[PDB]
Amino acid sequence: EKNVSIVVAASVLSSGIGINGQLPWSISEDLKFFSKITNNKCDSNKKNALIMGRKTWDSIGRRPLKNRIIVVISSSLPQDEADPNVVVFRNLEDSIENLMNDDSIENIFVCGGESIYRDALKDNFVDRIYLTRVALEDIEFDTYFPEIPETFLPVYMSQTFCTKNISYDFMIFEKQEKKTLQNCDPARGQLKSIDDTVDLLGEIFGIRKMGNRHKFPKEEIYNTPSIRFGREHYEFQYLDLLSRVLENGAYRENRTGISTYSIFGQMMRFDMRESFPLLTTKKVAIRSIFEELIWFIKGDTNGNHLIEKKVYIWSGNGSKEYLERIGLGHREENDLGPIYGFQWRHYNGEYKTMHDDYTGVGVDQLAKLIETLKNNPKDRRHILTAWNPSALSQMALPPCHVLSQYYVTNDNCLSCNLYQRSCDLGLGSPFNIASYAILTMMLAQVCGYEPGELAIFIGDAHIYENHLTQLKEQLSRTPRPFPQLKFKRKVENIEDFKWEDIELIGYYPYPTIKMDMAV
Amino acid sequence: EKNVSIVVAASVLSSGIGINGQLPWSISEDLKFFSKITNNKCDSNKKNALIMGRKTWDSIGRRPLKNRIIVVISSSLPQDEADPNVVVFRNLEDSIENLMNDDSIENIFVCGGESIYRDALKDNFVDRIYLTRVALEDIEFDTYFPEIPETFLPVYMSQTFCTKNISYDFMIFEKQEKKTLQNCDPARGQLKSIDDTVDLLGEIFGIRKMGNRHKFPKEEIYNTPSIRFGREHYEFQYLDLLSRVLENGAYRENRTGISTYSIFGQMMRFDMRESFPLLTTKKVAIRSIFEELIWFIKGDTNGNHLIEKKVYIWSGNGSKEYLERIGLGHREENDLGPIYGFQWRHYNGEYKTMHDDYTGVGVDQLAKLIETLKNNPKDRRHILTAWNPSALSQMALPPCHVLSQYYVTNDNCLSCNLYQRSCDLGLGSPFNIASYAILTMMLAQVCGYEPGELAIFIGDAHIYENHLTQLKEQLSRTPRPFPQLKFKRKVENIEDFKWEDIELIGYYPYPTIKMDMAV
Ligand SMILES: NC(=O)C1=CN([C@@H]2O[C@H](COP(=O)(O)OP(=O)(O)OC[C@H]3O[C@@H](n4cnc5c(N)ncnc54)[C@H](OP(=O)(O)O)[C@@H]3O)[C@@H](O)[C@H]2O)C=CC1
Ligand SMILES: NC(=O)C1=CN([C@@H]2O[C@H](COP(=O)(O)OP(=O)(O)OC[C@H]3O[C@@H](n4cnc5c(N)ncnc54)[C@H](OP(=O)(O)O)[C@@H]3O)[C@@H](O)[C@H]2O)C=CC1
Ligand SMILES: C#CCN(Cc1ccc2[nH]c(N)nc(=O)c2c1)c1ccc(C(=O)N[C@H](CCC(=O)O)C(=O)O)cc1
Ligand SMILES: C#CCN(Cc1ccc2[nH]c(N)nc(=O)c2c1)c1ccc(C(=O)N[C@H](CCC(=O)O)C(=O)O)cc1
Ligand SMILES: Nc1nc(=O)c2nc(CNc3ccc(C(=O)N[C@@H](CCC(=O)O)C(=O)O)cc3)cnc2[nH]1
Ligand SMILES: Nc1nc(=O)c2nc(CNc3ccc(C(=O)N[C@@H](CCC(=O)O)C(=O)O)cc3)cnc2[nH]1
Ligand SMILES: O=c1ccn([C@H]2C[C@H](O)[C@@H](COP(=O)(O)O)O2)c(=O)[nH]1
Ligand SMILES: O=c1ccn([C@H]2C[C@H](O)[C@@H](COP(=O)(O)O)O2)c(=O)[nH]1
Repeated sequence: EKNVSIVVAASVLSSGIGINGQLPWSISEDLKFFSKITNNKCDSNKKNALIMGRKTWDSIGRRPLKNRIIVVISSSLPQDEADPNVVVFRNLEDSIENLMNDDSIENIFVCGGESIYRDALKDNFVDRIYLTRVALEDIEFDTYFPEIPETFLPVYMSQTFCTKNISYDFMIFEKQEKKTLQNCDPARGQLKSIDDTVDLLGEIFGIRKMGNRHKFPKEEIYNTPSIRFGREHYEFQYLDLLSRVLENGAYRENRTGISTYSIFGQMMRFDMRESFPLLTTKKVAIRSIFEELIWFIKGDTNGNHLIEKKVYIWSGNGSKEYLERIGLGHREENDLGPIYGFQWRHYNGEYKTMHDDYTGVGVDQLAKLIETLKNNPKDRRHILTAWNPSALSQMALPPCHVLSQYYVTNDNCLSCNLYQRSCDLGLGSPFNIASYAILTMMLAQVCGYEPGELAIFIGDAHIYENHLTQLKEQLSRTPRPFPQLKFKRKVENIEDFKWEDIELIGYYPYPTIKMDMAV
Repeated sequence: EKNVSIVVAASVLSSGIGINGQLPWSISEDLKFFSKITNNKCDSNKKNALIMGRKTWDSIGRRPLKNRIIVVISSSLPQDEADPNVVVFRNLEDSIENLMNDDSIENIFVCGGESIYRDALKDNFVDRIYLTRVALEDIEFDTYFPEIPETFLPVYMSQTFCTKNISYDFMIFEKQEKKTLQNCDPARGQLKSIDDTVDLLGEIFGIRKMGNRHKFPKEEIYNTPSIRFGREHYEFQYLDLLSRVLENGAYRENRTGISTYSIFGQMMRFDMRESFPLLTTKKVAIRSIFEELIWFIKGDTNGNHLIEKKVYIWSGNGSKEYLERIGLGHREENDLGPIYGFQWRHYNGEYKTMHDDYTGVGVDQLAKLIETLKNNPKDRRHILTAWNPSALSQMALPPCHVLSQYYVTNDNCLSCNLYQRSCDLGLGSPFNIASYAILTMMLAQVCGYEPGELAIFIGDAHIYENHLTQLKEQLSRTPRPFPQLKFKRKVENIEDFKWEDIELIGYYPYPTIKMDMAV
């Protein structure tokens, strides 16, 4: 045999790869990738062959690629016996015989030309596809990468990387077809002895064997199942937690009338250095998120201000009937109480109403946090809490994102840890992830650092039963690279941030998915 | 070919397997295991053969095992043509030819007899060893399982299970010898395309690719490296976190004079249904742990009481010079301040000295916790906190185990979640794990539930540089099954627990490892 892989970089939405004989963007890392991958070979005494259309050959500047051999497909171009590292062929099929000999040629790469790509696929000449997904879709394109035939399936999807604020992925598709079902769990299949034993041990003991209490998700509820050992994109941190409760979540009632399926004690990780964790498998209402955040930062608890800026997430838990219902009927229409923010800027403060001027009262954690963060970074007490046993009863809703800790890496990056007691994976989480990601970025700009990593530890991770068809729909969408989020100016004080100060570069999510909140 | 596996159950320390022709214990699950494993076959038309010494044959009661074929090795016993499911052989070697034919015989199992075991190993007839480790070592034994030859290596170690309070494991050794180094990471080796790509991608980007910031532990610092895909025992949750910081921990200074190597945002899981998470790779001072816990429960803050019961963990952070040093020189010799416990039983209480009678002051979280736990189990607010922004300055030490949440499973089990801001993996963690495990058990007995699961989320997980050789020593020890911890009586009130009320059944740890605390 002999392998044939495609290497291409196309826009995330329309698979745009070229414009007037040029790449529609310039990302050196991707060129470096192309170089690394197409040079990568086992036999020092062999070379790899890169097949390309004549037009691409013109794009390269008709000059050979080091250590490799360029194979140009063209009807006109002369079979120049001159350069040995370059050879011409009249049709794609003929060139492919690199297999049929030139044992000097270890591997084959179809390097480009919408035409050459399309033909390679049509004649089923390719085994693999190395696809760099570039996140910029509103620019001119005149060349495209054909749709990947169904005989191909994704086996790996890298995390998102940034270059000049352009987001991008790296994922490889393999043309697998053989073999039946297969187990989605990547731990199995390593050696039958283990698999068999654990299975047997699982029959003897039942729910007694903890493993049986944490069953790996079934294919039908596992996002992009084919990527079994390469679920690198951090959106799988969420998608999997989703299918993980969908698999083990215990059906249970709660204070609202809508029951949920839940599991206890979970975690998700998110990089923030190369991208912003704004879920792509569903359009997320980032503005509302933001406006809720500064609201907290300000120490505001007047739910009208959010409504005024057309942000209604706190309407439900803020209505007259809800307050009445929870023994706060004395409270004004939207005075949510000593909730987040009040506890952030006025911890332990004696709350009256959302109208009083609490300036000076309580403990300003946010202030101290920022101060400690920049004056004693290696400090191990960079903590922010909203769980006040004394204030709970006055809150419209007990703090869900209970406590967060901050860490300053040796290389001056700011990471964040958040412990959430209760998490609505359907509505909450998406917001929650973005929110604390932003807060970290703000804290970072203000303290002179850059975003590091975001880790969230969940207590009661649940899915409201009325979100089942919706989240199933969402789990059917393959993740796209995360976008980038940047501040347009350096604020002096953390509370000066405004919506206009934010830039969401390259966000191309799937259509929004409607889901109803449980009051 | 044809496989030959040993199936045996021996005591954890001396490999005791028999006493006066009887098993020195009775665990039905293990017999059920033996049955499952020795019956487990691919070809419906074949049977498995179980080889055993005559004495064991007498132990079985000289009656065949269903669906299988018993092969008795004996010099005297008649070659009875009678029972077809039982056949006799004069020597071990001869019997092994089950391979050499009887294609009706799919697999071979060496089922016992210290003598038969010893010979099977000595003549290198066995491929695998299924070893059930039983945790009871102070009983008479007259038969033993020989030491496993070095050609054998452990590839799997189950979680710990209980039966009549006896703890036990299930681990399988495979006689692997071939192949060089091999990567410890179980994610690699699944398919070169992925591995290669990630490696290359890792060269292009550096610390930029998050993965490179979370490098998998190197073999030399990985506990029992051979178990690559079977690290089921939950003590690996700790051992690995250990080697994980040892691999990526950033060297950094802190308030004490001893620097540490740390990583941010980690987690560990522990089952509590079938065993008690008391590390075995090092003898752990469980009594001190306990005495510190009720101390907290009581709401006590007088560090003398611990010293009085010969518990000195809080001496350091309690001395006159330490208090002076942290601006609490006005405080009495061991009045630690509104620390854990005071915040547990008197949250937000106005602290004076360890002598005042705080009865009635503050918020009794522990009390409410217990009440909420039993009156509204599915409740999602079962929280306990020690992080009081207002009290911090009066504490000898800021709360390390910051906040914990509790969950009551549908099957009435009580699980626990703990967020720890700072964790000394060398000294703290071991204590920390046991401590919160016990607290959960107590809360459970008192609320009418049984222990579920314990999950710990770490913020600054670090290793003090002066614990390096010690933890290296510890990482060289292969885990033994966790013990069992039971209460000898049902207390009426949670604070009535006494050391005498506890039973640590089957704890056989490795020798204690001395490590010094950083003040
Ligand atoms: N984003 C990415 O990863 C990549 C992007 N690109 C972009 O794509 C564009 C170039 O591709 P595209 O316009 O399709 O041109 P291609 O590079 O495929 O080249 C087309 C030429 O190849 C020869 N050819 C193609 N098919 C045949 C055939 N069946 N028989 C004989 N000769 C054949 C012809 O040359 P002749 O006329 O001389 O006979 C044809 O004009 C550029 O904009 C380039 O930047 C290119 C590679 C990768
Ligand atoms: N914990 C566990 O997993 C297990 C525990 N056990 C325990 O071990 C004890 C039994 O084992 P142990 O005392 O060694 O006895 P074994 O079961 O090995 O049986 C010994 C007998 O096997 C025959 N035999 C052994 N070697 C040879 C040989 N080289 N050539 C010919 N015949 C041979 C002899 O019988 P003959 O005299 O008739 O010639 C010998 O007396 C019991 O207490 C039993 O409960 C047993 C299996 C498993
Ligand atoms: C987390 C958090 C903060 N919060 C506050 C908040 C208050 C009470 C709660 N109650 C329950 N049961 N679950 C929650 O997630 C929840 C969240 C949120 C509340 C609603 C939505 C929501 O419906 N979001 C959009 C719809 C509105 C929009 O488009 O802006 C969505 O459907 O995704 C998001 C966040
Ligand atoms: C966690 C926690 C509570 N604590 C309180 C406490 C207070 C200050 C701290 N300071 C630092 N830097 N690290 C700590 O782990 C730490 C822990 C502990 C303190 C010491 C030991 C300790 O030395 N344990 C034994 C020795 C004593 C014994 O045998 O009883 C050991 O060496 O394992 C354990 C727990
Ligand atoms: N993922 C991907 N990215 C690409 O840029 C790419 N480019 C083409 C075609 N042509 C281009 C043109 C020039 C170079 C080039 O100069 N490559 C050199 C230098 C790379 C570097 O180190 O920057 C090489 O060594 O391959 C690469 C691709 C086809 N498939 C691709 N596929
Ligand atoms: N791990 C292990 N446990 C054992 O008990 C064991 N026992 C022997 C030898 N003999 C004994 C004697 C009787 C039975 C027995 O009756 N087995 C039946 C019933 C098992 C059940 O369902 O309880 C079988 O089906 O194998 C098992 C082992 C050898 N290796 C072992 N190895
Ligand atoms: O940042 C947030 C704000 C609150 N909620 C949701 C989680 C729960 O669905 C609900 C609180 O439920 P109870 O704890 O009151 O039962 O609020 C979130 O998920 N994240
Ligand atoms: O239950 C406990 C008691 C405290 N410590 C340790 C962790 C840190 O090593 C030290 C506090 O360090 P700083 O946060 O003060 O830097 O106390 C624990 O690990 N666990």
